[PDB]
Amino acid sequence: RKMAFPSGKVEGCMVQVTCGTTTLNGLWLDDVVYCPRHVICTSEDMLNPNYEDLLIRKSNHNFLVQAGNVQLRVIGHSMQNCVLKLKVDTANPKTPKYKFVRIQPGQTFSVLACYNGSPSGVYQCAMRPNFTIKGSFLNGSCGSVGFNIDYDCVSFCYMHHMELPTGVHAGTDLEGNFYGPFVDRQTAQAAGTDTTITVNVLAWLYAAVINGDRWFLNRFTTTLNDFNLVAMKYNYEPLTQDHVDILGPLSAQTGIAVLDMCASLKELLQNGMNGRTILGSALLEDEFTPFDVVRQC
Amino acid sequence: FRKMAFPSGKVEGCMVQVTCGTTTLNGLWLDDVVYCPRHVICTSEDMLNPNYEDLLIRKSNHNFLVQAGNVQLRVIGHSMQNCVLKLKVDTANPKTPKYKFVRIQPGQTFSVLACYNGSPSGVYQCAMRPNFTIKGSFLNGSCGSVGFNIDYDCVSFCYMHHMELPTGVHAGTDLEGNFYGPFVDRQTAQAAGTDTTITVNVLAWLYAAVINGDRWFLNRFTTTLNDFNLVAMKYNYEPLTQDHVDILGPLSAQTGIAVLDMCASLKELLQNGMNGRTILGSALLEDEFTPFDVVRQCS
Ligand SMILES: *[C@@H](O)[C@H](C[C@@H]1CCNC1=O)NC(=O)[C@H](CC(C)C)NC(=O)OCc1cccc(F)c1
Repeated sequence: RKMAFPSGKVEGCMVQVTCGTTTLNGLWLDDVVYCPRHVICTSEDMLNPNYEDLLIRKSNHNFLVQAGNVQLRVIGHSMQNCVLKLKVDTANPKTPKYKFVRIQPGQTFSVLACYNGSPSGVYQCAMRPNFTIKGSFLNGSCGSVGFNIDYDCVSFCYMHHMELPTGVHAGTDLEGNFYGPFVDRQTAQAAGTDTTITVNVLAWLYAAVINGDRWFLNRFTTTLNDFNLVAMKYNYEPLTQDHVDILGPLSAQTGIAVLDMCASLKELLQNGMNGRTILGSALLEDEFTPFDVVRQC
Repeated sequence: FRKMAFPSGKVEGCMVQVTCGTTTLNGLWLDDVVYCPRHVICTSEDMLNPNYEDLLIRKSNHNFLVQAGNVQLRVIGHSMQNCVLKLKVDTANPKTPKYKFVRIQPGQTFSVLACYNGSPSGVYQCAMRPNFTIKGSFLNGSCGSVGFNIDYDCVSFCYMHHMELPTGVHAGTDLEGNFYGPFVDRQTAQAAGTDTTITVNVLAWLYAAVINGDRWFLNRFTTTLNDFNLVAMKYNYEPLTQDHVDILGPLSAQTGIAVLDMCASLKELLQNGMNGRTILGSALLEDEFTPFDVVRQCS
């Protein structure tokens, strides 16, 4: 049921980028290759890298870019925040229509995990409210990107840079700005306390109804403020009226008003699932947006 | 751990649409052959119980509309192999990957590229249940979508989608047209046997927890494969095969925990329960990660 966008259009952009003894992935659009800047670091550098300093000392030819069997000639380089932009001589014919976007926490995106420029897997993630993502990224995955696809247009929203000690991951948009308070230095970093994406739990509960599962529903009802009071108590995000509007289609399709579902969710939070499960999970799932659930139903 | 699909681009480049009359479903275009479910040739008056051989004799090459996008692919031949249609076309797919057709076993996982009218919608990871059904996400027009695994540069095609059952699960064939399980391609009521838990995958998951340092559940004892299997069946778990034991090898080697020792640890979990304890942050035993999947995400 957890569904990623088809990754073919992105696969045709993935290349390998090497500098010294560091190898990671880059994204090749038109005649520019994007990758994490920490590729220019050495072991010593990575603790407190002075990137502008390290970069000026670098030559176009210190960057080996490989697209499969082929090598691409770097003819220029520049830095945009934490992303290194490498101009090359040849354009990627497989470049798709695209745009660069910075997603809000709570929004989901597909990740194409790559190693040495070769696609390995694809999966769905959500930008957590503390701006980490719960990914499956190992050594060599840096430069893997996250994206959405609308019609024929790929929106790139994420580029992977690091793993925190807790096992979650962090990265930047394609402008090179981190999501969250993180920095691209080799230090143990901790995120803010994470919260649960309420509107997504709600979309998912509706999804469970649509699929014939409704043991958690109740006749009770709640106000929006009183629901948010309980939500905040259990480290759930508050629900905005835009969030309620967005749940509309799902309300309609099932005949369960948003606040009815909020009431059901409130009982779940205060009681628990008591052995029962929902769509197979024993925990409330918060990485399905309303749009995700709709598109798949 | 999360459900992780193979990148779909190599399969995207093979998806086309096949139409008979107003009936449109998806096909798989490899070299100069298009593969699709034979029930594309059915009307509605015909789906209750079709006579496929008699429905086909009446068909000609020029009744088949195959399209890659809006571009027509002319059909120059047609045959029926079990429940799949093979349409020979006048153009060899330039995007044809290295590929093979494999028939998988219950328990094995694969990625599905859910397509509508030949356009990819989404990709996700499915497990073939022991009752030969998959817990998919398919709507109308999704038939002919395929399931695959990728090994090196080679796509192994293992599943083509044909139908949904009363209980909401899905059934289909291999790429040679042979159904998985007892089902037939007819618009009739069909129930799958009782589902059981995929033991080999539960074991892979325990290995996965040990690899990550979560090992409270290992005990000092072992068991025979037969004794484990007889106790497993009493808890609605699948018995283990010799192949299951063999595909657990690498994880056994990685951890130094013999397969039958891990079976004894599971046996004790089944008999005594968790006792309020969690494994990989969960009180449920997960059964949709194969030993190959555990490696993909750990190593
Ligand atoms: C890509 O280059 C790589 C992928 C990471 C590492 C393994 N899983 C992943 O997601 N990134 C890094 O290695 C990154 C480089 C720096 C210069 C940003 N550092 C990192 O992932 O480790 C962070 C860390 C954890 C604990 C303690 C510590 F000091 C640092």
